[PDB]
Amino acid sequence: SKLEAILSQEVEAEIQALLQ
Amino acid sequence: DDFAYLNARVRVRRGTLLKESFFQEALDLSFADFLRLLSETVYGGELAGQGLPDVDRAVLRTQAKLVGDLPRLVTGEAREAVRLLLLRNDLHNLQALLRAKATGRPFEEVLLLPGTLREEVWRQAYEAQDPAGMAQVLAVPGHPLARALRAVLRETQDLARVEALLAKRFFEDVAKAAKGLDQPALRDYLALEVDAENLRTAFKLQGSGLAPDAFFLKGGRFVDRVRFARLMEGDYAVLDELSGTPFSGLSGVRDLKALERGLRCVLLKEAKKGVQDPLGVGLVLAYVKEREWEAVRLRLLARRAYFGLPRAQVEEEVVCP
Amino acid sequence: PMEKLVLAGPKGRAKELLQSLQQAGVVHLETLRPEALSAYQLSPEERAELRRWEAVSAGAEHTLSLLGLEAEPARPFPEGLEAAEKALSPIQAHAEGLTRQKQELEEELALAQAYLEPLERLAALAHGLDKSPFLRVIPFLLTEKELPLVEEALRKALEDRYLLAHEAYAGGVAALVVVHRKEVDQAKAALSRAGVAELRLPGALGELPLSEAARRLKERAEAAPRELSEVRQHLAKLARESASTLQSLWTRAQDEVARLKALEELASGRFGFALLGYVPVKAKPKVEEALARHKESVVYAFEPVDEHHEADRIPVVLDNPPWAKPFELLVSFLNTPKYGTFDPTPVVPVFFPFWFGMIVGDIGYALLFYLVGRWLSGYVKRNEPLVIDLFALKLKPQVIGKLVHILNWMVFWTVVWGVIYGEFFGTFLEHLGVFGTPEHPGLIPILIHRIDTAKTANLLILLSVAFGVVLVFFGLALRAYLGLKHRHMAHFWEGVGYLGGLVGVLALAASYLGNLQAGWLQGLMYLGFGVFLLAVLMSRIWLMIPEIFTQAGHILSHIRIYAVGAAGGILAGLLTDVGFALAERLGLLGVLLGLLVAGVLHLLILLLTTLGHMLQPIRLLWVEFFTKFGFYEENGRPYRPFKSVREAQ
Amino acid sequence: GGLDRGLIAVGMGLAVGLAALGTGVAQARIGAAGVGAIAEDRSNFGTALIFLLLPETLVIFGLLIAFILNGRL
Amino acid sequence: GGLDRGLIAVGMGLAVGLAALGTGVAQARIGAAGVGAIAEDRSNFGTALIFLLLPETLVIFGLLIAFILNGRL
Amino acid sequence: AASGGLDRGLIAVGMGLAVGLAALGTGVAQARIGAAGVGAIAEDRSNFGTALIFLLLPETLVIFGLLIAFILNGRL
Amino acid sequence: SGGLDRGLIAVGMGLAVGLAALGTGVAQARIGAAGVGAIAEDRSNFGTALIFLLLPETLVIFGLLIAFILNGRL
Amino acid sequence: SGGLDRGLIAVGMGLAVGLAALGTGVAQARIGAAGVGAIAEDRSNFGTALIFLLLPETLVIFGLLIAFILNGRL
Amino acid sequence: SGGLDRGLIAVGMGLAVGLAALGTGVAQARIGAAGVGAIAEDRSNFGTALIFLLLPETLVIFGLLIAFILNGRL
Amino acid sequence: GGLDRGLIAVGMGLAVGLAALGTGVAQARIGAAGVGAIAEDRSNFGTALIFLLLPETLVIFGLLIAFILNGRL
Amino acid sequence: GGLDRGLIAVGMGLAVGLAALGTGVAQARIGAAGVGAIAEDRSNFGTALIFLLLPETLVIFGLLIAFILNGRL
Amino acid sequence: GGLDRGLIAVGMGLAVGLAALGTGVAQARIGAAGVGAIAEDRSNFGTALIFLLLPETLVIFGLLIAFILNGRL
Amino acid sequence: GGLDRGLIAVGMGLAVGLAALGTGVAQARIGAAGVGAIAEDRSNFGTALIFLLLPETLVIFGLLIAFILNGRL
Amino acid sequence: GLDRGLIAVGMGLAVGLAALGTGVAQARIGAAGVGAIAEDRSNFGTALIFLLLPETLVIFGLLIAFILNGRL
Amino acid sequence: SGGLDRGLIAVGMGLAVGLAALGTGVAQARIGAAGVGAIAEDRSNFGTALIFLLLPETLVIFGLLIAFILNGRL
Amino acid sequence: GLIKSLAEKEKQLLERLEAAKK
Repeated sequence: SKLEAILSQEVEAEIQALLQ
Repeated sequence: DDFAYLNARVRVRRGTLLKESFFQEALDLSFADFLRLLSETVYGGELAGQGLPDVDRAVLRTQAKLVGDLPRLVTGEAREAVRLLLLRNDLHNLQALLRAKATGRPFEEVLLLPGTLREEVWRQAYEAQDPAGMAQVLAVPGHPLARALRAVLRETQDLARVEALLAKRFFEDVAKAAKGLDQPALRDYLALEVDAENLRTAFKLQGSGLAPDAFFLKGGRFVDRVRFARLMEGDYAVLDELSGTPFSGLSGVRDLKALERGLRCVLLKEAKKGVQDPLGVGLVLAYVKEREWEAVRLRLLARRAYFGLPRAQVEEEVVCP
Repeated sequence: PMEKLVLAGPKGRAKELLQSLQQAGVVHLETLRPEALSAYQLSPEERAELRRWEAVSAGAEHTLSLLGLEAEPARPFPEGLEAAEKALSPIQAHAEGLTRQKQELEEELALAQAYLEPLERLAALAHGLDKSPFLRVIPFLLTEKELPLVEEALRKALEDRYLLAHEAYAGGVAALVVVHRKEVDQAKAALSRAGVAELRLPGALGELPLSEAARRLKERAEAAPRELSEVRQHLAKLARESASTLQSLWTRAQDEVARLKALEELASGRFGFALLGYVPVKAKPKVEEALARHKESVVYAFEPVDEHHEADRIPVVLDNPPWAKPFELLVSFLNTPKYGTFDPTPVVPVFFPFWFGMIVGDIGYALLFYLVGRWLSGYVKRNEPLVIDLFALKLKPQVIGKLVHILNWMVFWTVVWGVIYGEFFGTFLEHLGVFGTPEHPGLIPILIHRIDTAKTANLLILLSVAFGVVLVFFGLALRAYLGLKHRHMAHFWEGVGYLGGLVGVLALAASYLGNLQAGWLQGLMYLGFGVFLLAVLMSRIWLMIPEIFTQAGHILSHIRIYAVGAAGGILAGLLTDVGFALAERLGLLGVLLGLLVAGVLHLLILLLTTLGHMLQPIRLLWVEFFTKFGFYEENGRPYRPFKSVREAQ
Repeated sequence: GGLDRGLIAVGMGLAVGLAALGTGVAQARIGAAGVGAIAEDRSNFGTALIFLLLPETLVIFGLLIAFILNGRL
Repeated sequence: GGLDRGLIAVGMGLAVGLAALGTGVAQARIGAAGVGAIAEDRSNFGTALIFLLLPETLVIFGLLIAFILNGRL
Repeated sequence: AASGGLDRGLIAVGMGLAVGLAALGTGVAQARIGAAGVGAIAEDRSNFGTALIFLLLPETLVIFGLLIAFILNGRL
Repeated sequence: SGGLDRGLIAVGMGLAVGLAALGTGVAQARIGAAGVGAIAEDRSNFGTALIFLLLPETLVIFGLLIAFILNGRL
Repeated sequence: SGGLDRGLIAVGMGLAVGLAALGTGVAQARIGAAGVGAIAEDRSNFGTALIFLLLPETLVIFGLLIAFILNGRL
Repeated sequence: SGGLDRGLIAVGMGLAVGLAALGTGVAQARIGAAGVGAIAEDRSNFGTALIFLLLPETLVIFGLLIAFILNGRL
Repeated sequence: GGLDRGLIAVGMGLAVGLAALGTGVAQARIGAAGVGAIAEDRSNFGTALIFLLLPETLVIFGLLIAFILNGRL
Repeated sequence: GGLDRGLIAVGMGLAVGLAALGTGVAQARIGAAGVGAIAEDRSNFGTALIFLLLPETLVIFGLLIAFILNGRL
Repeated sequence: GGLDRGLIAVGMGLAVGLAALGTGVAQARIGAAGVGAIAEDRSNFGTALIFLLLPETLVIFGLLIAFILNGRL
Repeated sequence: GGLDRGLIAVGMGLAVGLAALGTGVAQARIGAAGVGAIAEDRSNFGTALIFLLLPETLVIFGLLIAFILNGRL
Repeated sequence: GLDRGLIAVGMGLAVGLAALGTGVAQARIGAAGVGAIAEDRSNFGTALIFLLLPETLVIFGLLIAFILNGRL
Repeated sequence: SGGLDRGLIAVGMGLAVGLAALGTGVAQARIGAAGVGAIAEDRSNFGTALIFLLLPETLVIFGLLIAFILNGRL
Repeated sequence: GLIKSLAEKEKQLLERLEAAKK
């Protein structure tokens, strides 16, 4: 849902941290 | 309910009111003996210092203990009238608070009035950062004015207009509830009140950001669209043009502060007119109005004593003719 | 009554002796100085000392207030003025800091209570811990207009990068935006475009983690009253441990300030002095000896009594023999009568307890009223104050003594009227072989049977109305006597007109029900109404015509003296009847049960209606009687005389 | 006959009762405003009692008519 | 007499009692405003007693009627 | 079993009902009237005239009630 | 006998005029309250206050009318 | 015999007209009170004040109608 | 037999119509009070105030209905 | 013997009139609050008319009993 | 006889009528409050209906008694 | 006869009942303002009882009449 | 001889009824202010409860009259 | 017998007056409750309770009504 | 008239309990208003409000006492 | 409050896995 979409848009930052 | 009960408590608290001799007595006095004088009265009970900050903290604490209870003391139908009667000057307190946060004057200076919110809540409101924060902190104790301030903030975001628009919407809601109640003296008082608010907001604009009818509000009795639109310009002699109604008593044009003084005086007088109806609302009306005038006089006299300001300028203020 | 207070307007010479004269008088006796021909107050040092003394006095009052205790005169404080101020300011400032702490903590607990529940709900919905770089800002919007406004604002801000936490609460909703790493900057702008910012906290925790800060606020609220209660009892100990010096200083300061404010009027006149004074004759020798012995001032000057010149400036203090003094309570609070005009302190004892007797019965309640009298007399024997939560009753022994004498009068007249009524119908129905009983065919008490409403009715109510006639006539005649003394033609003619019209309508009733003797009555009624009309004419106030009806109402109003009595008496009678009835329905166990329940119902009806009983005859004296001869019209200057308070040592 | 006396009784009871109700409706407002004024100023006690028992005359005269009928049997 | 006297009693009772009730309902508000006046301005006691006493004429007239009925008894 | 028994007695009850109910009316009226007046006059005796006029005017109700009563007594 | 008739019509007239006077009374009460109020400040309109106080008089007028009709039949 | 035929009808007449008078009394009462209030607040409302004051007389009129009908019953 | 009959019938008639009038009176009282208030606020409430005020008239209409309904029994 | 029809009609009148003022007081307070709401905002008209016409069922029940009684005749 | 036949109607009509008066004053206050809340916000129309329909039980019991009597007639 | 003893009961009952109702009405507002002043200031409990126990005399007059009538039995 | 029992019954019924009505009229305002006071204070319990229980004197008198009426039945 | 009519008047007075009592009670009680609800929903829980307490009145009315009706 | 005797006894008992319940209702009106207000201020004072709500029930208890005293006769 | 419940449940595991993995 919209909550999961916002959670993915936020976890994009965690993915970027893990890629860093 | 049972106005007779609220009226009994009001008539008890009216006995500890400060007689008229006290004002002229403390008019010419030193701050130590002034503090003494305040120690003898009822306000002594919460006076815990010798400096002006503690004096005014005591004054506000006692006005709150002694007036800000009247809602909570009654329920049902009379609670509505008394909640109106306090919410008016609660609006006015928030209005002055907004104007203060505009000019950055410290919260300790902004004059507060006896309202249903305690002292510390307004302390927070000014200690809050931006007007939206004020709305939120006012919504914390569930204030029927918080949501109004919020809904008006989302439109203007300018303190010159938002205060008067807030007044308009609040008077709409609360004059609605009042007309629902249908009490004679209360309705006449609401009339005088909305009229006074109009005559002040007229003086507060003076040509800038003009809106000769977007800032008006219905429900009045003695001022009207035409005289309001006049005072929407820079004219000043529009007052004695209104010669019949009590607002002819102002009979002058000095300054926004002196205009507000005259309006406070005439409204206090017309409330004093409402004593001769014990089993009703006129009594508690007159008592709350006299109590807020008492607080304002204590302010304008502790100010003068502490700063040693000359006796003349405040003597001009004490009489309320 | 007035005991004819008389002007003692002396005239000392030495201005430097005035402080001496007043330091004498205040410890000596009572004079109640007026403000006659006043002049200045010797400004340089006298104004200063007055200021400091009133300051320390009201300071004592203020710190007594904050300490909880009330003002009380205990003992002077002779240690000095500088020492007085330097022994007050420490204790007053200590207690002032104390109450500062207490009220600050009250405010703190208030704020914590106000902030708790919304913050608690937020924390409950603060599943996402507020440590993370992507943030959780806290709004507090309402319910109805909440959703669309903030939703559109956040959509204009970003595209569903935000997350909302909606939960119902006492407020509208506990709205909560979940914000990304750097989105908070623009999200504040977006919500301000919607009209909301983040809900800032009291400030000492507006920056901590909200979850932790929630527990912090909870803990403060859970500990604040404990801290508040401990600082309260701390203040209480501070109060108790020094209150002696407080009241002592207060006494000394009140003496000094009364002395100085008196001097302010005293340093007057066109010569080196001027003074007037009011002392009762029954104290004049005492004030004279007190002036002569210590002072023997340059000279004094005594004046006459000037029965009426202004009639206001003269004070009054009701005196009376202890044959009737305790009753002074029962007339004091209504008014203080002006000098000259009559004083009704002596009339109350003649009637009030007698009427009360006429209301209740001896075996009925005189026994238990004397038990209460014994209780209160022991209470005054130990000389203790009365402390009862029913109100701020501080019944000092000088009040309990008066009360026990009053109750003694009341109970004696009740003893009298009891056997005249033969009360406790029960005890009479049970056994009184001395006089005709209900169990007897011929039921007759000693004189009259109030339990028999058929035979004794008209007699008893005629007796009550006779009390009315005699008392009201005394009232009107006294009004006329005072109109003669005070030389007010209106007063006199109005009084005699009410008297005449009232006796006229009385004889009218007599004829209308009792008899017919023309010259005895018809002529009497005619001439009564004629003198009434003569009065309304040569008085021209003409409010008689409205009030004359009220005056007949008043004279009749004494029917209640019998009415309340009949009600209560035969109530007790029928209750005793029910008691013996239940005793007869069953055996001796039934007898015990019935006596118990009858006693219980009697105690209930007693503690209920006894106040109305005590209150009727006294209100007959209060409004039926006093209103006529004039007792609420003027009010003489009450006796507030110059004196060291010292509880009148 | 008995009907006579019975109607006498009901009429006189009605008289005293209605007059009592009149004094009641009066004293309600009266004593309310009274105790009010008293609580602020213990001196206001006098006129408070004057006015609380000025309309006692109504039930007094109702009771007078009651007594007239009573004596009339 | 007969039933006539009987009922006549109820006539008198209605007259006097409802008159007293009229006075009482008029004594309530008038006297309360009077207590309100006297509680703040001593000098209005006189001009308040007149207002508090005037509506007593209602029970005066009801009493006139209650008596005239007694005449026809 | 008197002839004019029910006759005279109901004339009585009618007289009493008339006067008493008219009294109730006058009382209810003068209640509000004086409740406004007594307050009014405490501002200026130049308001006492009209205040007393308004107080006395509704007494015409009891005037009419007593007139009806007199008519009924005449029929008796 | 005719006593029942001649008396019941009497109590009818009484009740009629009485309840009519009661109606007029309550109406005059409410009306004259604001009447006195609006005269109090300047007595600018005695006319409208008096007129509104007088309008409800029709009630007791009609009560008297019914009573007159009945007594005429008496 | 014609005992109370003519009489109870009269009691009905009186009761009807009187209770109708009460209805109009209460209605006209509150109405006129607020109406005098408005008139004091502004003179321009004499019309509407009169309209609302005079609408509720239908009640006493219908009471009079029932009364006259019962009179017709004689 | 018929006298008391008709008499009572009239009593029922009067009581019905009268307390119907009373209901309409109370209703119209409060309603028209709030009405004339709103009218003093502006004209635009004239229609709603009137349609509110004239609405409870159904009460006295039902009263006159039941009156006429029992009228045939005379 | 017209006692039957008589008392039946008077019971009918009593029921219908009592129910009349029953719905009357309800519509009174309700219409006060309603017309207030309408003067506030025009868009509550039907929401008000519902509550104004909801108590009608009371006088409906009154007339129901009236019809049930007259039918007995 | 016929008198008791009609008095049954008197009683049942009085029962329904006073029940109607009761529920009428109840609905008066309830509908006042409910219209207030509704005009404030629409979110309480349902609870307004529930509270306003609750006092109908009074007139329902009234009609119940009325029918209990109608069985006797 | 019989109706003598019959209607004497309605007489006394109406008397005591109406007088008690009068005292209740007079006592309601008085005691209300009484407990008001009390809770606001404990000091004047005495005034509250004084003004509370004065209007209880009307029911006393009522009992006087009721008992005088009971004397006739 | 028999009807008298019924009139005595209606007498005592009316007596207790009206007396309890008056007592309730008092209780209404008294306890309303009582709850208003006890709302924020807990010490006012002992005084508001006295003021509530005191007006029961009226219904006690009603019970008195009713029982003494029964005494003959 | 003939009493049945007066028995009906009795029960009618009983149920109807008790009904008027509950009417006034629920009137004030709900007029306060409904207003209270506009601030929270626990007001619903308590206000229903306090609306049903006056039901005791009409319940006692019907009680006495059936009691006497057994005799009818 | 033993029939009419029992009938008046029923009128008595019913009127008694009815008026007693009326009084308890009138009292319980203000009591409930105040209690609901108090609860709306705090969920703790219910323990006292309810104590007052059920305090004037003694009036109906007395009404029922007298109703039963009259019952036992029927 | 279904939106709030779902959002809290999601963000919980989201932040958990974030702080765990990186």
